[PDB]
Amino acid sequence: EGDMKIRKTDIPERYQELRAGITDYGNMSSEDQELERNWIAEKISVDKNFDANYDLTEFKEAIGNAIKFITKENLEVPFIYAYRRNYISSREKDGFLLTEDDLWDIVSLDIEFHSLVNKKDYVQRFYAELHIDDPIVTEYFKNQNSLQDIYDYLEFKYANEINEMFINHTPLYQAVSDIGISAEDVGENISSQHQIHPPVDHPSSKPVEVIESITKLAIDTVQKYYSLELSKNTKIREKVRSDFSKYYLADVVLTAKGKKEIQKGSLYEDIKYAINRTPMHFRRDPDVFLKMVEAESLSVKLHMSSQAQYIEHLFQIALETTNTSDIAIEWNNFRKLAFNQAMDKIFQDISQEVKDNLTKNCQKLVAKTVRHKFMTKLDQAPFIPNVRDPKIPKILSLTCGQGRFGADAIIAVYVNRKGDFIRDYKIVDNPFDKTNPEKFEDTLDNIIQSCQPNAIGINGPNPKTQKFYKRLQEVLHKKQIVDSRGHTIPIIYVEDEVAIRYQNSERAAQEFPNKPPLVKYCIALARYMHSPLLEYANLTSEEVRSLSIHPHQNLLSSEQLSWALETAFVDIVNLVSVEVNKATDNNYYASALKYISGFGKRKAIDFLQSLQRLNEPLLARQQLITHNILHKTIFMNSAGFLYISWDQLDSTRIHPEDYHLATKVAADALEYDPDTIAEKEEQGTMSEFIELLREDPDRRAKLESLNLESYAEELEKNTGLRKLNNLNTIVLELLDGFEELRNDFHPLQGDEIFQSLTGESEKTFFKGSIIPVRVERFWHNDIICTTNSEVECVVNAQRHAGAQLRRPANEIYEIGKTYPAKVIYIDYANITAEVSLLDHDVK
Repeated sequence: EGDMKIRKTDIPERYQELRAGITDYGNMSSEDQELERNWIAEKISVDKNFDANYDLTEFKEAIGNAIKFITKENLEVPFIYAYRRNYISSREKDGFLLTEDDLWDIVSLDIEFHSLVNKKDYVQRFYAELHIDDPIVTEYFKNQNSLQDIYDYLEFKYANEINEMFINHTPLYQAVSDIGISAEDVGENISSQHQIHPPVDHPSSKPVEVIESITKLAIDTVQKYYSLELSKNTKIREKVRSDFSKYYLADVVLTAKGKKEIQKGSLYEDIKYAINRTPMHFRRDPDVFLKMVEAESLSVKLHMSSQAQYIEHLFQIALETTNTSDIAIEWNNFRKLAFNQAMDKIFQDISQEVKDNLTKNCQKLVAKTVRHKFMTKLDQAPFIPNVRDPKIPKILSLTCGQGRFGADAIIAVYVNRKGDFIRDYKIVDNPFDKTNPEKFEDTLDNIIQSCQPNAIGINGPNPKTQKFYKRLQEVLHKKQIVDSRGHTIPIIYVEDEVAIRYQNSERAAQEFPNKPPLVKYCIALARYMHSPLLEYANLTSEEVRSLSIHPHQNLLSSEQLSWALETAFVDIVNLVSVEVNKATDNNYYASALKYISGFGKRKAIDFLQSLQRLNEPLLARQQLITHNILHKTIFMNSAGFLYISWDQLDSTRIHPEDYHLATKVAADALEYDPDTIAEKEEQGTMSEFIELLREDPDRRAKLESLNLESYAEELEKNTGLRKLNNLNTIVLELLDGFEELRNDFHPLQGDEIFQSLTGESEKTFFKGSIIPVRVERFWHNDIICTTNSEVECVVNAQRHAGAQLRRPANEIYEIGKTYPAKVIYIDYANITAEVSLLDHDVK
């Protein structure tokens, strides 16, 4: 029972899921909070690339503002970006703005900072429990990844003392002493680089002798445990750390099978022997590193700029017998060996640390690009035909299946404006039937007259789908089926990456128990044209993670991928909004609910359930509180993303807290006297101004004439609020509540069509590539052939070395043989390319 705690708690669901591993989230010290504002500010300034002169004060203040909004006020990114833009951007035009990417970044870093503080507090509380006064560690929590090292140090040095802390809650060493310098002192030596503790040599006895006072099975052990003790010193490890994380390089080493895979043909023809690099190179191309990691499942070695020399150099700074006696020499050899063993070990650890941390760093860049690639998918407004009369289209979606025009039949589905499946069709007439061709025409026609669709969508497995498409246009023209404008109804290819997932899905078997796969496939296509957002939003987790979004996406950890996707969803889902009433009555449509700011997978259910008990439709937004449905904050996060189609302002992107402001702009737009306005205002009848502005036939001209720059200034000058952006989106909404703000729908065009039906990667069949082509039909002089991927390629009558030796081209080449040739024009739209077979273009 953790779900009741989430359903009840008045906090955004996503925040509860993030802070789940964080003890005492609220109570944080002052200092820690102070450091966090500055630390996050750093993590962002980077990508902003500011001038060395640039004064960061206003920028860091904006970061502070963002952190207040997230961590104390529990507002989510969408709310901050929609209704608080002026508190996270620079006052002066074009200074800085925290983009939405940035705000999600800030969320992540905050959680991360709290975790760190938890670990720090945990260790420091752990140390107080050892009632031991260790000078190293006490200095540590005064003066200042490193946490793990001190902790490891306590578990080593005070082992017994801790072994006893737990029970409570639930002579060889002389030789070490004879070395003339303690492990701790070496640490303190390095922080000064001068060597304030010179080692003292043994007074008389040699190394070997102090041993005899009790063979090689006893000299090894001492050296091993002294090596061990030396490698745990925090000061030393600290030194090596960081000097390594900046002055390191990358060495890639091939393996047994790693030398066969390459062959200069794979995409590693430029990292197969990469040696000696820098953090910059991977700053520039962070994918490069991940590639390596895929290839390895070669390997990846991180070396230092000069390791052999650095270690050698360490002796010049510390452990250095200036004395010329034999004894010092002997003692010194022991020390050098012990030291090298220890230092190798340290390097083996820090290499691994810096590698781990570089890996995570590249993963971070890739999560980002993945989120945008996916976001551009989500950010497609419903396809609208002609554009001159925005109207949601009735859809007829067709598929040519495997494309056997005399065996697979043509499948058609009809979907209406509301998105409803009305019926399906099985056209059995062969479109390219010799006698008669018209049979397949009148039936396609009948179906179009019975349905009157406004758009046609198609797609299929192979290039036969093309032939189908050409045909459909010829039928649309021969039969003269136009719109309102008189233009032939548009046919568009429709991204089908989701339809593929729906036809073989449980969600499909339940929705349509007795329709066949290809029908489920076309119903999808239609549904995609109506709302690409909702298609993605209706896949299962498995299904959403299985889309091919970015080639390097499989390089992310599940957590990172889950994150990239979810934030993209929240962004577009709140941009478009949700009709309460429409979600509470349509489960497909209520699928977008779980991503609205404040809500999650669990809150969405509970919310819909509250609405169903009401047994009547929701009227004003305000009723969300009166009826005891949402609490203060969850109501604040979600108020302006939940609308009621049509208190008239509940159908705009204007947030409730700004209503009283909205009515104030209307009164001034119309130029009402201040006496009249104040009068209505005392009464509490300001809303009336909205009606008066709605009636006025000149309404647009009066809004557009308000100077928002002048206006926001006066507002702030009187109330201490920054609402410029707010007023701006208000006026836009008063002109027209909830306009479509997604980018246009993007129908597959040329290269994408090609890439769809052919399945040929753009990096696999490109302009100027050599592709083996199998002659097929000849021509007076042109040679028609095909490739191995079902693409019809025409070799020009003048590109096959026919007119170079005169005489027909038939006699030269063999029907069906294969010949290497270089492609030269590709007609992506018509799945064909003109290719040249000349020796000069094959060499």
